Amino acid sequence: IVPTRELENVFLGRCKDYEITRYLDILPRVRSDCSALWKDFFKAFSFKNPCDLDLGSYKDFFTSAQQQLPKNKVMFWSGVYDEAHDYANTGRKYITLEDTLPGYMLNSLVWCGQRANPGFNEKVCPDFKTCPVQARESFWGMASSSYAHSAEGEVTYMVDGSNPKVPAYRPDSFFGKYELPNLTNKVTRVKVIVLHRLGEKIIEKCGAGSLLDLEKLVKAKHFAFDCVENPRAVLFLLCSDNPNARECRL
Amino acid sequence: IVPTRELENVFLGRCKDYEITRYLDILPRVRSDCSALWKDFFKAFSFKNPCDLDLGSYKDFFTSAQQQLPKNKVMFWSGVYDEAHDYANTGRKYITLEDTLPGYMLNSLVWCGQRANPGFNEKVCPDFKTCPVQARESFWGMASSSYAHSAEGEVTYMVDGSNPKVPAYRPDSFFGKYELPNLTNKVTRVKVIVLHRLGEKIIEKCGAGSLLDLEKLVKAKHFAFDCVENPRAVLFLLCSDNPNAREC
Repeated sequence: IVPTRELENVFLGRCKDYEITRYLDILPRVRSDCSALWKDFFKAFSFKNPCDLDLGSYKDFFTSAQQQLPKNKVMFWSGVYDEAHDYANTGRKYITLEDTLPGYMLNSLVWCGQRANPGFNEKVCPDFKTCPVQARESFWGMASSSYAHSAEGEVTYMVDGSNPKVPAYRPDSFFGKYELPNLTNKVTRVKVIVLHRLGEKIIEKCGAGSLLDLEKLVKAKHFAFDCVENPRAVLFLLCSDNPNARECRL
Repeated sequence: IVPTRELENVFLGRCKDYEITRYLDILPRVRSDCSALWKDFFKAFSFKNPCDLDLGSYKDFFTSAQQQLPKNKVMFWSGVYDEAHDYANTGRKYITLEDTLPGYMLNSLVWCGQRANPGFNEKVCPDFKTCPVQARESFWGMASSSYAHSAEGEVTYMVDGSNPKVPAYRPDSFFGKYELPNLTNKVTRVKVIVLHRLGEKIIEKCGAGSLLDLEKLVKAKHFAFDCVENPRAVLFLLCSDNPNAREC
């Protein structure tokens, strides 16, 4: 995979832009300056092998880049990137990880280290599977954990429930591994929104399959649990894209 | 106004991230370097009094910032910012000016030149102390015209039609003064979408008033014309934020 060109710059520019202009109302600014944020990020993967990472490689970056999150606005999504980010609305309805400083700066970027100077590879990064999961999940799983760990109030998990190959709730999913295990008792309630993609076949129901295994685990973890499938606001959102869908007549 | 802090870095940074990571499948990359774009931009205003600008001050910047726009996707809006952009969907359904290189970069940024070094004022800019309107409209007036001018195929103009105090179509606005006028012969149909806010009064309507003048005007221009009020899709996007609504 050819990595992001001018990572230093893209990173520093997404950081300045965010700093001076992004979720001014919504999120808090971080206290570290962009360059400090760069040393910590860079010191995490540089001069090592590309697959030479584990969950704790970016600890220092996340400690520096972590913002206190707005009460009851936190949202986790799974299998519904657009629907979930379209619904959260830029921090308006909710905040997703990609609205937080770290999610914003590194979202979609490809980077990897190497031992030789410059300290990182700007020509080629190894593919997926090549690396072990924790080297593969070193950055984003750590971002979720840090993010899940900062949630307070009701927490929302929007999920795909019209997929016959991937159940709404899975243990070995970022949610089952990084986000739910990291929810602190500042968290009061896990609200799940099941997404039934218009047109298609309904696979997951609340109070039924893995949404039932999740229901019990959540309460076992002492949080309250609410589940809804295609609530109206998400349905209209979904209809906007497919007006002429039967679910959308009126 | 208090002007943007660290303009050069916000500009250069919004530029680099756009060039390298934004709209990769929606809009082409401009050939000019971001340092060249800054030079052309800075040149337009630095070391002049903030009111010393006219619609040709940024010619160069816009000439360099200009992207070929996808056919039939160009949308112009008025009074319905959030709705139009939500509707457009960051360039997927329609592309707005805020999605192009120049609107993406200077969007929401405030800045002003001054004669004294270093040429621009980071401490304060005029608001109530108003300059002629062409100074006042130097950047965005030119951004709107260069953009209207690169449009091809269908062009959509989303307007608000539930505001007594201000009408849908007025030649006194950007679409009248900058947009519609520069629409080229590559354009073909001007599709109007009137946005009647949920739970408010239909002030404006298609076929009547402003919408009707604007109609003759397009027809004069020799463009096909079209007008819709709260199309389904728009109405659903409205409902999303007001599921509970007579209309929903």
